Amino acid sequence: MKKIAVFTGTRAEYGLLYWLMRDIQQDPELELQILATAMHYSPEHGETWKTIVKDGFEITESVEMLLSSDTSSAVVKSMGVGLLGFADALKRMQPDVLVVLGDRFEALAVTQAALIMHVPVAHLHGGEITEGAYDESIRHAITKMSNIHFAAAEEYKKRIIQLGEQPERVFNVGALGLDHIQRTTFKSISELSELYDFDFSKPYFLITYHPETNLLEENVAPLFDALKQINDVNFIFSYPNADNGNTNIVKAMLDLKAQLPDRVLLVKSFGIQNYLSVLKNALAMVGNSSSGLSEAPALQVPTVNIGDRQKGRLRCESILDVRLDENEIVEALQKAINFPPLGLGNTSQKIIEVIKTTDFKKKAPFYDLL
Amino acid sequence: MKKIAVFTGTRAEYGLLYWLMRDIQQDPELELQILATAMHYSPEHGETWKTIVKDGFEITESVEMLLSSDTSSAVVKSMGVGLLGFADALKRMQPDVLVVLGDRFEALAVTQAALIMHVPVAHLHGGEITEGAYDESIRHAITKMSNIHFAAAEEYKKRIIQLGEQPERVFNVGALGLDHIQRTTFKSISELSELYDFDFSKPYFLITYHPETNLLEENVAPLFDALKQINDVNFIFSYPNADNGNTNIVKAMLDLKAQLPDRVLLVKSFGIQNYLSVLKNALAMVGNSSSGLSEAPALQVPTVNIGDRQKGRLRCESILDVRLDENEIVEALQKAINFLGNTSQKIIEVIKTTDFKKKAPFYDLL
Amino acid sequence: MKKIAVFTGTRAEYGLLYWLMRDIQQDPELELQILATAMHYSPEHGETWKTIVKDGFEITESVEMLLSSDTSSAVVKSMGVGLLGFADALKRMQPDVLVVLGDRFEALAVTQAALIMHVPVAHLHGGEITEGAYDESIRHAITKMSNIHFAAAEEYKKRIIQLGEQPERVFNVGALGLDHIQRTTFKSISELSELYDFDFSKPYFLITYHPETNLLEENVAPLFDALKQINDVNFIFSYPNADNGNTNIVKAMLDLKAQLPDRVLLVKSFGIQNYLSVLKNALAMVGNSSSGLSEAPALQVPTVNIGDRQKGRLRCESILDVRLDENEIVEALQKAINFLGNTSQKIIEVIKTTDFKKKAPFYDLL
Amino acid sequence: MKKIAVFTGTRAEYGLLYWLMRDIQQDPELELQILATAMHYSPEHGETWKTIVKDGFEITESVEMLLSSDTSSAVVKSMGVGLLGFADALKRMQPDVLVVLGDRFEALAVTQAALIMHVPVAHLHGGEITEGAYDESIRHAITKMSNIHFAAAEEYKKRIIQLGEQPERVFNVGALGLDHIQRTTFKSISELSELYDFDFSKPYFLITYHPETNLLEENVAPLFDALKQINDVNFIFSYPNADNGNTNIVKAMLDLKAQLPDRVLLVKSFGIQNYLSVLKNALAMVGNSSSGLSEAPALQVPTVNIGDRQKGRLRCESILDVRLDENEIVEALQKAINFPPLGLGNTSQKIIEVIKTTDFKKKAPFYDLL
Ligand SMILES: O=c1ccn([C@@H]2O[C@H](COP(=O)(O)OP(=O)(O)O)[C@@H](O)[C@H]2O)c(=O)[nH]1
Repeated sequence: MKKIAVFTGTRAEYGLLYWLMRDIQQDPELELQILATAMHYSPEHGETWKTIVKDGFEITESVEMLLSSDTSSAVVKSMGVGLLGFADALKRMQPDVLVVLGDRFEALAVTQAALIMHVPVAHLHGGEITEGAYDESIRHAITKMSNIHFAAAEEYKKRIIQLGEQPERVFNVGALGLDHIQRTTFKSISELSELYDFDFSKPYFLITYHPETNLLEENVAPLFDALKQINDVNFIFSYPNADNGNTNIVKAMLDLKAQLPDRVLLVKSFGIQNYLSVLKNALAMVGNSSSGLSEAPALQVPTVNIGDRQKGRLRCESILDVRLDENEIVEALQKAINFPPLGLGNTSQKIIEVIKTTDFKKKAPFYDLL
Repeated sequence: MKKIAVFTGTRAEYGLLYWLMRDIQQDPELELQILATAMHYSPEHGETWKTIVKDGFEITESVEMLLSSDTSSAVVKSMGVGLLGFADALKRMQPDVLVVLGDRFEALAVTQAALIMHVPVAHLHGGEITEGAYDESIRHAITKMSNIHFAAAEEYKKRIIQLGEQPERVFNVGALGLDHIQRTTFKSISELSELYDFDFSKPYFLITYHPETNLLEENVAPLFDALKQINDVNFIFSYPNADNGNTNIVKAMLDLKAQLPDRVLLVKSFGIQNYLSVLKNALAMVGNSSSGLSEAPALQVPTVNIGDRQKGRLRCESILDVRLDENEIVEALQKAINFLGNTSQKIIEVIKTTDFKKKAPFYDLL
Repeated sequence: MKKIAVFTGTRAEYGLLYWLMRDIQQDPELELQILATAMHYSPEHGETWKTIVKDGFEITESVEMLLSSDTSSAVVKSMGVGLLGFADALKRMQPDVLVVLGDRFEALAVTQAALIMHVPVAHLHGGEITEGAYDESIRHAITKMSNIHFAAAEEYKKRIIQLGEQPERVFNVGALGLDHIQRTTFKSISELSELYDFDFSKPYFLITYHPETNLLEENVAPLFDALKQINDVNFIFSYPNADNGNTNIVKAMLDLKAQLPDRVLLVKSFGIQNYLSVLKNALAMVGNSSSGLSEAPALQVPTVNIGDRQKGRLRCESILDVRLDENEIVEALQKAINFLGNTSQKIIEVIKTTDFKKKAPFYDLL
Repeated sequence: MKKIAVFTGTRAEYGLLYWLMRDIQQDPELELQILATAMHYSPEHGETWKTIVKDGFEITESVEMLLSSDTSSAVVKSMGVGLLGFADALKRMQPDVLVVLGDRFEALAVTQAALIMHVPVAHLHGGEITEGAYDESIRHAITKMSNIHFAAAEEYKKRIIQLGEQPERVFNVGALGLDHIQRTTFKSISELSELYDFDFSKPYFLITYHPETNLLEENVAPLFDALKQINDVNFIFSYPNADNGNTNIVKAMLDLKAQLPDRVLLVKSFGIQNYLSVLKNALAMVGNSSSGLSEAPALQVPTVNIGDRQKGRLRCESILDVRLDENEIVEALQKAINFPPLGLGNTSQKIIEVIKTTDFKKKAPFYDLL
């Protein structure tokens, strides 16, 4: 009975890890532990740890750590509190394996805590290329302190190889989140249209434009005016998150809903099942969400990628890359109406297979390229 | 006038950094800051911040962080305390750059603290390999969180470039500590003998064994049982570092000193000037310290390197690699009985000539 | 020149401390230090350190400490972070005396920090009773860890003395905040309606309800239901403090605002110049704030005190004490609708003329 | 099934709490929890938590917290780490009652943490008066944040009452440690004499001189010189603690035994059973230990109390108080060869009875003496 502890710090990342947690919980050979921390205990986001409990899981250890502040100094302090909690948490849990996904600073903290305390780390989504002040550097740092690696694609795996990891410790298992695509029973057009009292049979664009944190120059107009110049198609939207530019986007939306209440639908939180059901019958996922570069291509729905929020990500034919001016965009919406590396969506079982069949208690020797 | 903050957590790496700090202090165009932490403030390690103060330096910020408990969890908690201190300390120094040397856990904490607070990192001694310690993965992680890199060898520069760093941000400047070999005055036999009240005239070994942190269970007895079998040779010890597993080594040391008080000298921290003076006159550098892979060959003194804490670093014919095994260690000890220096200015130059306030993009290999 | 560090964690007690801080700043024989922390650096409480800076004060040391999680365990952790910051902040200010006012948990953290580090403490507003909050036991613990005490009334001085404090170390100097009533210029209703874009020309309750921390389960619905039942009256709010249980109050405030948007004004932080101006022209001070037991009766403004958070403090004639009950809050609201300045000088004189570096022995009642 | 969590931070304090811990563990109505922290995880003192486990107890929660430093700043930091660990520790234990003894700063930290988290505190040894930089202030602060109080004597109980505690929340139950006296089966002189290869039939003084911390470096001769002046009498010693100035004492001892290799006995650690067995047949407990003001009087063995280390405690007929003057000492030893408030030693059972029969979930209203 191997103890596999899954680390989770945010609602979205937990949504990525959901099916792996479910599979471990279902498997009688593997005991699932959970270490929930960071934004799961922020009132800002509604204490999303309760969601973990409502989906049927038991939080083994909880570490509140986030300071109530927007300074970087307070992020360092939050990381210190995180380390102090993770010391006793891992001390009590004694996991056989710790699962860490992504590149957030709390994941770096728990990764180094596991390194010092000899808890082998399985890192998910290593070797990728993103944007930000430091998210990528942190991602590679987490890679170097992890014992086994589950990359979402072959080039990510090979960049992990270049990072010094031995090839027998890196596995291309696809993107874990896409398991939802494989395991969702989708809602029909009828069901979506009666649950939201809005007709989905008429063609619709689905959009999630999240605030570009560094792009302070967030003129919101260049796209939605471009949605007024394209007719015949409805606009269904869900709401952005909590960054710097949240309101200036949200009202850009709501006035293009006040202007045409008979072409626009506003959904606060979709839920992964209804979200994928809405995206499934779309002519385009447009915006800068990561769903545009994974879930939309896996559903054979084209995506028109606006801005550089998703720069560095694997591109595919369904991706149509554009900026935030009006011209170049509409050719891309039409270019959606006129017509994969990340895998199919069985990532959880591949990960479990590797964990059951591979010894990785020790960090393998550094791998030098000839 | 740019603010060059230098991080130091042990007497060791402080001695490695001495000439960079002194040359930055000397340069009127650069303002030296100092962030001293960790072993510099533990009395079980000598309270070596006093040495920093005695050498004319001003400690800008001090951060006490080491928990006394000798466990890995207490190391992690020590790192958390460190982070909590570095948040304010860095918040206040507002350095133009942070210089970090090495691969220890406090260096990891301060490096991620600087990265999150957008303070560029100049990392020294990256691209090296020490498989037996978790300092290995820590070292590569610090490399990935650093903006500019100063390697001590071409092999290490190559490994740093392989880690995805842009080659225009990696420089081969040699070992900063070896500058001492040219710039620091050494002490004679009688000076050491008088200030340490120990007869350095009789042949001795210089011994420094730190816990090999990737060892599941670490029984250091084969080393000490080894040294007893050598006759007519004295034993001079430096204390192990603050990594978890060091109190066992300390106990074995006080045991050996308790048995042979006329032949064993226990020094918590030497002086690095005094340490290089003692090392030069030693029959051998014995243990698993990095000084056996750099300072000892540069002073033409053999190395009895024990275990895997140094596995991966460059070798030379004066390096006797043995396992923590009594027979191998004694054989290597008897075998040990019977048989261009401008790094600081290169680094300072590169720091004044190069813009590295942003992490360059990941460098894929063609 | 003697160093007087003043501790401040909320905009409230900063306002109460203003004239002491300013008069220390004006005395050339006293150097003013400031240790600001807690709610001053949380965006959910207005980031009220900017008010400290705008009033011409220099923040000698800032320590962010508040965790965003709204639990009692997160409050404990916040006290831990506070301690870890106060260690270095006090290590560096090296103050001759630390002035702490009140009974909040951050005041407990800093008071024990100064006690351990041998910084004598001048405690303000000890000897008072607020049974409904854990600030009660906190306050008396701060009293027993303080070297000199400045009470607000004779009964409070008496209770401080019963706590074992030497009578020669306890002074009834009055309430420092009430110095504002004598020394601060108030704002007119025209200006108050200008800067907040809200017509103060119309009758309004000023409401401030903090979490009663000794309540097992706290539902603030009766207060808001009672406020809804009042017609032709506006509702102006300040936000609850950082004590655990405040985000439910915030939720109820945003709910009442989304229900009655034209009659509800939500202000995270006023200016205390602005807050005393708003309280002066308010119909009633509604809630459980301590201003209802001091500033509001001083300004001849009736107060509807709810619950036991203020239970024990001296009661004026204009004090309507109701339970967290819809009926009595309605009754007190309608009934409300239907009808000196030298403390800073005294405290400064005592601090300048009295030795209190060492805690006097326990005073047994003879 | 009440959950009673006993807090412990030092080996000696655990030795005081031992019999209450034993009684709670044996009592089927009460679940015993243990929160071990502070000096139990200091290598300086040998990791005394192992002692707790070896005596048969289970450590429910452990919090490493002590910084490796002699500064007061590092004590404040250690207190912060303590708070951060106690938050999650109490979060997990959810004790019905937390028992806190003494006046150490870690006990103040856990007491205020319990206060914030609504864990009722039973405080032991409140209302006493000692000499220290701040230990008494901390003791009274712990009293003010505790819900029920178990004083060692009537005057302590009454000072707790003066501190504002309601009389129905303060109970004089005697000194907990003296329960050892009631429950020890003593070693005979024979057994002691072969166990230590030293003859106990010859009259012997028992001495524990601890370095008076405020008496930074002590002139120890005024005492030892007074012990060479007494002949026909042996001198048995145990070793002092680990403070600032002990070593010149340990060599003052080792040198007044190296002079008389056949009249002095030096024991590093006695153990409570052998210690009380030695003290029972002693001529006097002389020195400045706390055993001189509790265990020695309870065994009807006179005490020669030197210095001000025990200033403030209850004195009794058995106590003969003496400065560190050599003459003034010698008359006191003679008068020791010439010829209680803290109770008999059933404190644990009285405490347990009170806990079983009293509700103290809430802090009682402040008690004003009219
Ligand atoms: O008690 C000591 C122990 C070591 N060092 C220094 O440590 C350096 C290298 O040895 P160390 O083992 O500390 O470094 P590491 O092996 O961890 O890299 C040398 O320059 C010494 O000057 C010292 O000065 N005093």
